[PDB]
Amino acid sequence: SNSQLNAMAHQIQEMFPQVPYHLVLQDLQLTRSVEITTDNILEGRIQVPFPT
Amino acid sequence: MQIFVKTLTGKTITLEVEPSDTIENVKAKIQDKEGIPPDQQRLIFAGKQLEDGRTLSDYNIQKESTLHLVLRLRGG
Amino acid sequence: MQIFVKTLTGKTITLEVEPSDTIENVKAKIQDKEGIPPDQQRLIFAGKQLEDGRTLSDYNIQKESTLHLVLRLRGG
Repeated sequence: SNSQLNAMAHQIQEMFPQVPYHLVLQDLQLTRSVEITTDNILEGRIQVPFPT
Repeated sequence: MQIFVKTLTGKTITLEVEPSDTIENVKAKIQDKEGIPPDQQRLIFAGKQLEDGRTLSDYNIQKESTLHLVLRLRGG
Repeated sequence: MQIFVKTLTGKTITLEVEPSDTIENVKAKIQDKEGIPPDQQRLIFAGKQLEDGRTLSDYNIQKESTLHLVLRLRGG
């Protein structure tokens, strides 16, 4: 439905005001848990916005 | 001074801390409040993590500053 | 809570479950719909093999979570 996935990503976006929302919504479909997404963001799961 | 610790659940925890307070001590307070082990407590500020061996003054944390508490796990 | 179980064919089934529900019951729910034997129903959640005698809360499965359904053929 993407009703909960989007909602969860919205919260994460407030925790990390430097990550692309379109990417957060992507990981939410692979992890399906804020406890993993947000943590893995620091680990290097999601590609950070690099000047390219 | 008062700080606002936000969780991934949408909870806003108000904690009493001072410039001389330690990041590790702050996490300990949260452990007593919510019951989250320090291992699962990742304090992020403006997108960067705070080192335990630092104070609030080291990051120029002023009054009413919002702290981002990133939840985590290593189970699977 | 509603979960999304994806089959090897790409098919996705939405099931109504709760943390207090068991993995075995989930198989029975899928068996009632698709008609697949629980013995051939190998449910995997992000790499975690779900045991029949286990509760959904034991794997910390949330809402809108995707589960993998692998079919087993030729075996006892």
